[PDB]
Amino acid sequence: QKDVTIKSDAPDTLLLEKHADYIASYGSKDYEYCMSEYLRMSGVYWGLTVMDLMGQLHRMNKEEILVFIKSCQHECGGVSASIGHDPHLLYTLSAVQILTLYDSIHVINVDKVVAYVQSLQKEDGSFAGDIWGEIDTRFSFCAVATLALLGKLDAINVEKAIEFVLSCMNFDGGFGCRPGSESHAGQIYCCTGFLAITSQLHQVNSDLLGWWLCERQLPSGGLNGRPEKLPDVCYSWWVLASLKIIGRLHWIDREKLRSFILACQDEETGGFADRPGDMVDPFHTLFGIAGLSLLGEEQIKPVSPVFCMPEEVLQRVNVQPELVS
Amino acid sequence: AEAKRLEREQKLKLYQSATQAVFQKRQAGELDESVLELTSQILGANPDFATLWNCRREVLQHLETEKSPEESAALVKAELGFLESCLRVNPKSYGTWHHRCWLLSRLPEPNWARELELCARFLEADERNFHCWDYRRFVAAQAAVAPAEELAFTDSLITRNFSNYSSWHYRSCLLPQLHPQPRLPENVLLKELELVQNAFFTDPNDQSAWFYHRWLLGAGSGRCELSVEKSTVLQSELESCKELQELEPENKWCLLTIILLMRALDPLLYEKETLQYFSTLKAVDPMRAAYLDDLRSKFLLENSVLKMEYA
Ligand SMILES: CC(C)=CCC/C(C)=C/CC/C(C)=C/CC/C(C)=C/COP(=O)(O)OP(=O)(O)O
Ligand SMILES: [Ca+2]
Ligand SMILES: [Zn+2]
Repeated sequence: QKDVTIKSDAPDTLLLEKHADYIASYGSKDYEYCMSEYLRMSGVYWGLTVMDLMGQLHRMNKEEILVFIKSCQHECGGVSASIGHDPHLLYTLSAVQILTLYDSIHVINVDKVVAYVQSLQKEDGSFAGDIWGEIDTRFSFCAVATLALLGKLDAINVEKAIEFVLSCMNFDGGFGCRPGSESHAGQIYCCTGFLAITSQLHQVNSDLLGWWLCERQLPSGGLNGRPEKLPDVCYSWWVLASLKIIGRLHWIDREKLRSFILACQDEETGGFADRPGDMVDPFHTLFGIAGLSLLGEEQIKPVSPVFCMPEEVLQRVNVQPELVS
Repeated sequence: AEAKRLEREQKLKLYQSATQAVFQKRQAGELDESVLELTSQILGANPDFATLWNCRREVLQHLETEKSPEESAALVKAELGFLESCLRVNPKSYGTWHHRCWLLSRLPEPNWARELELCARFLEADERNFHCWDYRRFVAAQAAVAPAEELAFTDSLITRNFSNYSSWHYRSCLLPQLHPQPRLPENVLLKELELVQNAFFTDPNDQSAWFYHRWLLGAGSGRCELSVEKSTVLQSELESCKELQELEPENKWCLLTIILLMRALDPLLYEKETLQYFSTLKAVDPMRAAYLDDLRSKFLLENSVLKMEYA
């Protein structure tokens, strides 16, 4: 019932040129900009990844970004979102993803990153985001995705990490933040990504979870993150990537979702917003473009459903987890 | 346009200089109340500035060692008030809820009953706020609240109104705790089927009841070694869904559930009807046509295996 109504004049064409122009010019130089500096490293990752998927990575500033990244690695080995901010697993992953896109991993101290990640694992197998101890399956994913890209998944207690993630699996086939937490598409992406990386997708009930995920699709074509919520273009990534991992991507109406995603574009400014007619941002621009790639858009590079990076990049580093057939 | 633009240009400049001041003080090892004053000004509008919650914790830790017992107790009560004011403005910031957990976990005794009430309050505003449900489960475990009490909380909720998935999900975790095991016992399962059947007949829209019912259908041990009572209940549910199908012919949930009940009852005896219902369902829910074809294919193979088990 809760849903958007797409306008008859909503964009129905993919506007790559405008998106590339928008991201290439993002951060020049602004209130919400300023105000989101606490996530800058992830913001940089979102921008670089979407540009690379569109074949426009060259238009970004590699040299500047590599100096920024090195400046954000702390003595503990962890990486912060920005200079002067505190290290965290979120921005450690984002940094490693960026360096992988640029084939510049040894810009940072890899041994120390591995030690940092290792140190955040708890006795039950879970991971804290940082020294202050917040536990979330987001961080289980961040830890194993970071390690996988570095070729160091053996640094953590994998069986215990698996046990923890499976203890977050719910009655409906999905996954939440922590044991007992309600299922949410964002957490399902993290957990199915985790299970892909650790070769445990046989433990997912693909038919049950797949059904729960395809029921995210509302009459508008758009996807929400759990029942009775509004759709959001970023669920085009969270839901679709999960469905792809578990081999059930065809359970979505591809055409209606494509139409919804394109409607979220801003025809004047470029970029995508969470829903049609709202304010655009790099976060939603990445997830709209990546969702379209998962749906098979000709003009966009194929994207890894696990790592949200171009598949050609992961092929290069030889980390391509097997998905459910 | 201009006055609104100029206003946030003023906000920024002050947010920027306060942020600069905090970082300058921290580098200088000045872990003091002013710090606390500066960060309150920033975190008010921007609670997702995680590093600043870290700064507050470092200060509170430092001041613990330097201040008297009751100066320290005063500082924690002020922090609780600050946190609640922050949650009012943005009740979904991970950092804010975690800072509250960090704080309460340190206290040797905290008032857990008060925290459960805070949860009740935020849940009556947004009954789907998962941060708050996560915090409630934290408080419940800390206070050692028994599953039965939390089960009573969910009953009341599901009654008040719809909106609803978060409360059924919680029930799904509580029930196995009350009836623990290395499945639900049938007496429990039957009571749950009655409760959920009430819900989705009271509001056929009510997608959380249908999801939970699908789970209950599979959580039975372990049938068809169906008891006469469960056979009769399921058959009754089947006829009630058919009645609802008449009242609400655009309702896909009731159609899917009719298929699932027939499967639960006797897949081979209901093969004809099952196939008929698949066609009808696909017409009313075309976006799910591929899922429905795969589910039907699965059921057709199950049926071949049952037939070939003849004997
Ligand atoms: C490599 C990538 C892409 C990610 C790294 C791993 C992370 C950090 C994943 C985040 C997953 C997550 C928690 C997504 C949720 C985003 C979202 C739309 C949240 C909103 O949730 P609610 O609080 O339910 O708000 P709504 O009810 O309004 O949807
Ligand atoms: Ca360039
Ligand atoms: Zn979003």
